Amino acid sequence: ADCGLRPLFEKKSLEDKTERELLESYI
Amino acid sequence: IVEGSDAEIGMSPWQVMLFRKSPQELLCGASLISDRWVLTAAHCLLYPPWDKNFTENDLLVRIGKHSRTRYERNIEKISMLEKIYIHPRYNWRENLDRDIALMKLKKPVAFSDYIHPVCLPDRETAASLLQAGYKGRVTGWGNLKET
Amino acid sequence: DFEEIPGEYL
Amino acid sequence: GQPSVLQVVNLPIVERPVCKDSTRIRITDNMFCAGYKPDEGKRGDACEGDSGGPFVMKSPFNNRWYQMGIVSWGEGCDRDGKYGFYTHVFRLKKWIQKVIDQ
Ligand SMILES: CCOC(=O)Cn1/c(=N/C(=N)N)sc2cc(O)ccc21
Ligand code: NA
Repeated sequence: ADCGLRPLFEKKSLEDKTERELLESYI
Repeated sequence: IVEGSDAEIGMSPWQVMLFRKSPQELLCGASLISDRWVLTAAHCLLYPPWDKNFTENDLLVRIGKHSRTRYERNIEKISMLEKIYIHPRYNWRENLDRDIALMKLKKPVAFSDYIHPVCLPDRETAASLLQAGYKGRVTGWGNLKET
Repeated sequence: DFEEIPGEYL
Repeated sequence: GQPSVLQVVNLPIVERPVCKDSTRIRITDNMFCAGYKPDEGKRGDACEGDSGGPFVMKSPFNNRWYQMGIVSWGEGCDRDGKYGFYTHVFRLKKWIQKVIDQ
């Protein structure tokens, strides 16, 4: 499936302004 | 959402707005999980204490939206409900246990830059990520403040 | 305070 | 009191004892809670109108977004010592799959 990959972000390798806050919490 | 910020364009392309037809108003949020299936909270559709018991014809789902009130021509798609399915063991009487519902759409929605389904977790993704301190993201057009 | 939607979606 | 556009907030999952100790309501395994503690400084919560929306997480394993929760309930909005509760999507996925498979 193509689920959960956003055309304007993941699909273009662009990050949104706060997604890094999620990643940093996954310790 | 309280103490949030404006979403970026296309930041949450699975976000769905549940929209009441007559009195036109926001009912609830929801999410797109395939071209025909939308996931929501059972209490958005059935909650006796608040005199809520919507039928398919009472509502529309609006997909690809960003603006709360504006009609987003060429961007949002508005879909009609074929069928509502509420968890048979949804506990509206006590604690909202199993607060879940599915809505099948009449026609499939076309995916676009603004409309795209989210994944549902497998056992392993759930096990790894559902840990205290790990952050998730909530989105919606609900109140900015309690009062 | 919602903008009107097209009537085709009823 | 109402936003012009879609709102977003990132919130940490809360330890289950802390969720249970914040409320008189009986919590079940089909729920989890999220939000900052009073000690933590940062704030944020869902509120009425937000229900039914998704609580999503971005897998660091495959860079895909997963819907882990459904905005379900809270007592007030963004009150200190209170938290938002969310439907545990994985625990109800067998029902999800059953309905879709029709
Ligand atoms: C039937 C009860 O529904 C709700 O409690 C919805 N809801 C609220 N409702 C009201 N308190 N009127 S506040 C709240 C916070 C959240 O973090 C999530 C949902 C939510
Ligand atoms: Na709080």
